[PDB]
Amino acid sequence: AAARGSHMSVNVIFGSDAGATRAVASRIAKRLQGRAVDIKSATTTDFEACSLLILGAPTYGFGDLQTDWETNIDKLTSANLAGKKVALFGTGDQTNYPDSFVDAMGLLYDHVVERGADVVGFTETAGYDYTASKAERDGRFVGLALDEDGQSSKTEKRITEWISRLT
Amino acid sequence: AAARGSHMSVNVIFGSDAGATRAVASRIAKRLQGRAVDIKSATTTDFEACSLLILGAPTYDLQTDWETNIDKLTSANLAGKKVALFGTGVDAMGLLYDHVVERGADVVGFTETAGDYTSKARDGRFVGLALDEDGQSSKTEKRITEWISRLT
Ligand SMILES: Cc1cc2nc3c(=O)[nH]c(=O)nc-3n(C[C@H](O)[C@H](O)[C@H](O)COP(=O)(O)O)c2cc1C
Ligand SMILES: Cc1cc2nc3c(=O)[nH]c(=O)nc-3n(C[C@H](O)[C@H](O)[C@H](O)COP(=O)(O)O)c2cc1C
Repeated sequence: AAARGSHMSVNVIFGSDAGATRAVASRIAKRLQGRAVDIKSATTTDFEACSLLILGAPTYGFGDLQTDWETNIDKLTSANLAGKKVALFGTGDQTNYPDSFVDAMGLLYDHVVERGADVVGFTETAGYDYTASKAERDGRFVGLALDEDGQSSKTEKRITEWISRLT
Repeated sequence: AAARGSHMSVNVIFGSDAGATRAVASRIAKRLQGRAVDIKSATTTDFEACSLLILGAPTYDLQTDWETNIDKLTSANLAGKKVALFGTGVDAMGLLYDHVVERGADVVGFTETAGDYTSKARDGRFVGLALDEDGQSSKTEKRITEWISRLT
């Protein structure tokens, strides 16, 4: 008999190569009493069997999704998300990639919207120095944008204010 | 935020006409820290989002609610999943047993035939917890305790 993993019906599905997005996912999962699930081992049940789904991904390659998200994208595109509450967060580097800042979060946004999800947790782009971002929609990010490389001093406040808006 | 419903990853999906299987499924769920879900309102998520799935059914043949909603079973991925069965009463437990082994499930929780009948539920033993709330009601608490010990 294995535990469900958390008390609340919140699944935080993440990808990570160097551990930065993985640690942020655990921080989000703790405050929402949810499960942190790596997209490498995630199933479509992890996408479907939750009242609040949160997807997080860093941007790698050439403005692409993290490789595990790219490979396992079928688990998302085959998941029933119509009318389901979904939030997103992205890790990025606006100093070294100002023209592809947290683009992976924008790519996740197009996927969940394609599956009919109701996305919440839009944030503002005010305190960011970047030229282009696929996560930007009319002066707003489609989710929580974090920069653990050149702006990690603001991550705690950004997560704190973002979390309280998802409940 | 919505609670998942239980601490342990155990889903007890049952059918009931007169409330006997419903009280048993609720008791089994409380002992195993699981959720009890009626097949009438169960979803495919209820069948797949658990490490231990438990199916209960009365015999009337398979209870009509299970038959009408049997697609929730046949359309769920149970390959390699731990599934146990209980039956109130012959037994529709065997008809449900044939459904889950088709889906590639790993059935656990077999019981012995100790303690009067002439039963589709194999190889000299029961495919699950056989219960009789019409004459052996007081013993049910014991057979559940032994059944839970075999699952934990
Ligand atoms: C090869 C490479 C390409 C990157 N491309 C981008 C990019 O296009 N946009 C961005 O915002 N960050 C980009 N980054 C920064 C990472 O997304 C950032 O460091 C992130 O926090 C890494 O998360 P992880 O440690 O969980 O893998 C890139 C990093 C590397 C190494
Ligand atoms: C019309 C009818 C037929 C039944 N047929 C069987 C049967 O074939 N085998 C059996 O073990 N019990 C049989 N029973 C007993 C019920 O399965 C038993 O009372 C059960 O606990 C009822 O569950 P429920 O109250 O949740 O509907 C039958 C009961 C009725 C009323």
